[PDB]
Amino acid sequence: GKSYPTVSADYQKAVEKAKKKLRGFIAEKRCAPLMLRLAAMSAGTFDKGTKTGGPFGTIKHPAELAHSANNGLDIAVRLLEPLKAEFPILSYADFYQLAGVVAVEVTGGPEVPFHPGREDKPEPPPEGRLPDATKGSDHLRDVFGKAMGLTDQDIVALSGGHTIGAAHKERSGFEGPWTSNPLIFDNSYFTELLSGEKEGLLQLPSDKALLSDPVFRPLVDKYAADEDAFFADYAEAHQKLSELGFADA
Amino acid sequence: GKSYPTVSADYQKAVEKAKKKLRGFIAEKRCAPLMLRLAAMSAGTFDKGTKTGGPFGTIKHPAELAHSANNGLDIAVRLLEPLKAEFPILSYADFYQLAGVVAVEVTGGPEVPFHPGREDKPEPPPEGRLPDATKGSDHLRDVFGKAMGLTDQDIVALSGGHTIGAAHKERSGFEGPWTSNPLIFDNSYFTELLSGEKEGLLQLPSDKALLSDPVFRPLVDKYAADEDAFFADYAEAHQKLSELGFADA
Ligand code: HEM
Ligand code: HEM
Ligand SMILES: [K+]
Ligand SMILES: [K+]
Repeated sequence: GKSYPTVSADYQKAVEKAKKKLRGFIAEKRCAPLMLRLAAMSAGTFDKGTKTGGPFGTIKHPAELAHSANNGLDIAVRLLEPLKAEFPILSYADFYQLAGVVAVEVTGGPEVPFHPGREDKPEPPPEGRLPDATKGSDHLRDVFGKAMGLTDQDIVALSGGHTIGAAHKERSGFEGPWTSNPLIFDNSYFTELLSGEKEGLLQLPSDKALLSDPVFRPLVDKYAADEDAFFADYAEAHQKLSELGFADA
Repeated sequence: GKSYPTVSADYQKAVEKAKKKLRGFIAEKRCAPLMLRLAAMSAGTFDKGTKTGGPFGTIKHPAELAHSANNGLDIAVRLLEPLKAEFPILSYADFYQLAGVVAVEVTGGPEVPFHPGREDKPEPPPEGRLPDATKGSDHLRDVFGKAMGLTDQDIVALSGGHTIGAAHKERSGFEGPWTSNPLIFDNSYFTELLSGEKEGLLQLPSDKALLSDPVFRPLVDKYAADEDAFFADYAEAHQKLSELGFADA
């Protein structure tokens, strides 16, 4: 149900050049997880009923923010600002979603389709829309399903975004990587989740909730057994997330 | 542009009986200003663009709240709770707006028309929608005009709600009554505003802003000279406020 806007050839050229620059920058700076989180969090403020929030450039340097546990988003936007300045024609909204797409790609993840044309709108979303790491399956459905409009499949696949990166005690309070290879986009998140707690590795209560739900659990099993299937569902879910409220939502 | 819902005869009977009970209670308890503020603040959270917030029972005992400077709303709902319990058929939304209407009437104000049928909806509005007493004319238009959808005339007339009551240093931080007769609904708010500061009396920066605006100021002058005209415009504005998002907004 999407109808993507037309952008100029010059806009399209800037998207391609920015995509390359983002690859090199993100790879060199080792900041893929931070960038994926920035993109996903920006997009995740969308509420379908009111059609407010979503990936529309509302988070930017200097952030903003406020918003806690969390923290780190401020660093991400500052890191990207010099690069963004090289592409004044691009909206911040597009730039940050493209960074998220690139973050998945340069860590070896699937190639998430990207369509340009998001407009930067004046007011940021209200707070309290982000998921709470201490809560469970009902809460996940409230946030990703009732508010964002994503499916149960999307919830499990997107949770696999935790396959890269780590929590920090000075940010959320949780601490450490979900995986033994936290710069490699793979299905290890699901394998580690299944095998229970392991020293050095993190599981949020929100991750564990996937294990006890009769719909989520079989997907966790599927993804743990089949990385190709995880990649396919992940790319579909990330694309939908990145396009919430855009070109029809 | 209103189409009021049908309510049962029993509902209508409860409205009439509650209205009488509210008169006696509010008069005896000397809480008209607190009740007017409760009604007006509840209604004032409405945002026309998203059709969220408004007078829909979202503030209630035990409050809730949070929301500061402010404070006092908690007292108001607790005060009304035993009376509300005598009218289980009425929505809290209707009950609180009726209390606001009665508050104006028992202090000698105009008779604001009341239509029943507001439904109590699950989620409270987001915060930050209430007006800031330290700000000026542009801010008032942002809040009452852009968000609520009220006119410049409505803004000045409704500001006259300050003709009853007082600020408290432990609540907002401001202190004292706007008028020498703070339980009498009259046009004294405008007279005191015009005459400048007087010992014992309060003026918020938001009140003073009415004086410097080329649209607001002539209305302040008009209301100060003609209480009948103030009453007419006030009743119109209070009715609109009390019905935001209801029966079409
Ligand atoms: C399902 C609900 C989710 C919850 C409760 C949640 C919560 C969290 C928390 C608490 C952190 C730690 C932040 C810190 O301390 O630095 C974090 C980090 C992260 N999140 Fe999630 N998140 C969720 C969904 C997602 C989604 C859908 C994605 C992307 C598809 C994502 C991507 C990431 C990444 C990559 C990190 C690592 C950040 C870094 O390494 O600095 N998360 N998340
Ligand atoms: C125009 C923007 C407005 C601002 C900035 C504002 C601000 C305030 C503040 C700071 C207080 C003092 C609270 C305390 O310390 O106890 C107050 C009280 C009050 N407000 Fe307003 N208000 C506004 C509009 C209105 C409207 C539209 C109404 C009703 C029609 C209203 C009715 C009242 C009443 C009756 C009180 C006295 C409360 C008491 O005596 O406890 N106000 N307001
Ligand atoms: K990994
Ligand atoms: K008065």
